[PDB]
Amino acid sequence: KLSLQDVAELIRARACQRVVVMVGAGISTPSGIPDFRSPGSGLYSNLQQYDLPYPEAIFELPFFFHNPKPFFTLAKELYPGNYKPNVTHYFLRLLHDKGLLLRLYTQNIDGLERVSGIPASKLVEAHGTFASATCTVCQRPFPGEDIRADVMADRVPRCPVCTGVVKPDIVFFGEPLPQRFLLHVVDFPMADLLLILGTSLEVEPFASLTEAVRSSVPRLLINRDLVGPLAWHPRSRDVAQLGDVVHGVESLVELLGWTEEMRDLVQRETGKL
Ligand SMILES: Nc1ncnc2c1ncn2[C@@H]1O[C@H](COP(=O)(O)OP(=O)(O)OC[C@H]2O[C@H](O)[C@H](O)[C@@H]2O)[C@@H](O)[C@H]1O
Ligand SMILES: NC(=O)[C@H]1CCCc2c1[nH]c1ccc(Cl)cc21
Ligand SMILES: [Zn+2]
Repeated sequence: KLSLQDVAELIRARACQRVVVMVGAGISTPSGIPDFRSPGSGLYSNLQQYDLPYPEAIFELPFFFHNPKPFFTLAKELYPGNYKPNVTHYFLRLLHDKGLLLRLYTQNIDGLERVSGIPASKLVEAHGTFASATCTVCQRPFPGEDIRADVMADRVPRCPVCTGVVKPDIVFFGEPLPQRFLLHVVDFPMADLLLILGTSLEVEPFASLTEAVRSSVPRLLINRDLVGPLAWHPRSRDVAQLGDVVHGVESLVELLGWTEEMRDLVQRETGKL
């Protein structure tokens, strides 16, 4: 059984040099964005004011087509621009500056990976992005910034060509994943370390990606709980660092001897922000 120290030593040695990283909503709870499924604070448990047929409806296309207002009220609360990356996002950024990041796959739409300074070429926004938007009727694309003012002013954005409702290019639940996600079949066989942070690993095909790396590759989970294939299909090189994601990342960072360089980077990026 590998320890968190063994993993850090592998990384220090550059024995793991092509790190694939998978993240979900749990990496942004420290930034003030709720996840979905946490008791008490998760988005699922706080949607009564929207009077939905069931919680998941607010992120579903058929419901959106019936009544887009609940989605847009929520999106205004979640819209990028003032939330900041936290230590989790900066740790990933530091992996990238150290040339260790092969690819970062995120289920999040908050854009915080890009903000923390990871290049677009290193990211797969598997659930899309507010950076672009599409008419749901005529399919006309728009710059995501085109709908910002309406969303902030509590207006549903409308297509100036056909008047159809414009939606950010977010992947609503059970909608087709973006063409960029097709890189998973190139990246996962090349990974020599898989790091999984802040995701329940409930939602497919994303969760089965943990199984797509080589059996010899360590899979390090940094999360509140042991989840998904790491609970139900453990492999002998799995490591679990269970607890708050920021403390878990800081523990790894210290074992890496990167504490000072992180402190340095976070201070620098905060200033730029
Ligand atoms: N501060 C924290 N520290 C450690 N773990 C945390 C923290 N906060 C949350 N967690 C864990 O973080 C995990 C968050 O799990 P989920 O809420 O399902 O979010 P997702 O991103 O995996 O999947 C949501 C996909 O499902 C929807 O369809 C959308 O498409 C989403 O993209 C839980 O294990 C929490 O214990
Ligand atoms: N932090 C996040 O970006 C998370 C939590 C905020 C809402 C959200 C996230 N992921 C999503 C993926 C699809 C859709 Cl429709 C919504 C979300
Ligand atoms: Zn249109």
